[PDB]
Amino acid sequence: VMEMEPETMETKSVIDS
Amino acid sequence: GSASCLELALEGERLCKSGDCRAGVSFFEAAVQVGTEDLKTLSAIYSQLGNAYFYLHDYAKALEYHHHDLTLARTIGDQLGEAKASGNLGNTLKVLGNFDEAIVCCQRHLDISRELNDKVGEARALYNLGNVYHAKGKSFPEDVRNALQAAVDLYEENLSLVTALGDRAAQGRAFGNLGNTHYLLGNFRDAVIAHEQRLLIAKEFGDKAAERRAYSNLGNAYIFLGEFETASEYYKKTLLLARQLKDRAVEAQSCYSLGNTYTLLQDYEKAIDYHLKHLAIAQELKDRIGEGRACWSLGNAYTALGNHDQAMHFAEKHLEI
Ligand SMILES: [Cl-]
Repeated sequence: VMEMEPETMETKSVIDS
Repeated sequence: GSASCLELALEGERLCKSGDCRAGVSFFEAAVQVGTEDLKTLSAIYSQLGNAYFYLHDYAKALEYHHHDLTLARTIGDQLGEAKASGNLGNTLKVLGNFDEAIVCCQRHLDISRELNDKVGEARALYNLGNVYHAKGKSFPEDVRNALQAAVDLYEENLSLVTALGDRAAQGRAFGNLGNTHYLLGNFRDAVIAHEQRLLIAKEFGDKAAERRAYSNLGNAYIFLGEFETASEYYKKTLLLARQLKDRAVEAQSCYSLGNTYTLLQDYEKAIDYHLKHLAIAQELKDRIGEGRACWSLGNAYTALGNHDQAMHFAEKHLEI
């Protein structure tokens, strides 16, 4: 069993600090 | 209905970050239902619906939402937004098994990131793209090796970039997946080197899951390196963390792996001990698959030392399953 690292996703927000 | 939309989306964002995507989704879907005249807000909403459903393992819906986001990002001429949606669509397509299109999309994320001189985005795109090529070679022969080698090059490129960026967690991700790609290609020494780096970084972050993974992966490589005692020792470590993490499924997994290793080391007493522990954990989890393989494993070990009847007991036991 190969243990993989997870994907990344790009995130957006409705607010920008 | 723009403020109400803004407000509803805020709840969804909070809940998804809160770790519960189910409720957040409903609040995002509510926000959509209310609507807004601001297309960049809708975009953000679509994007988050897509990530939540992706993490909720509904890939069909993740695909639709990211696709809407991508289209809207172009409509409004938001380049960073287009790159992001494109990467998200890419990753989703990979899970669904359209590799050709996943490549195109992740490449888009990469190409736009470069135009924007966005180094963080660029590196992330390289990793996602590496993942696609890796999955492509794994799912399947010259094309197979070619895809796996493409993944290696892409991980190497990511690592180079995230080293400059000082991003340790990105290094951790790329090292692990690089290691597993070397493993598939049959370069075991190189796999070991990569997973060793993955382990250092997991220990650095205090991440026990990642640490367990590295140990497992190292154990596997040493099996094919023909060094059995060393593999058993890394499995010993995974057993500890599995108990530590309170993960029984993994604990059982550790036991099984140790069982087979001691079988290769030709010590069948320890083999039986761990196969017994696997058998126990398997039933506990109501795993019929492992149960039979455990019965089979035990039958062999007892046969190895010529234990007679007890071998036959697990034989029948396995026969039933
Ligand atoms: Cl497309």
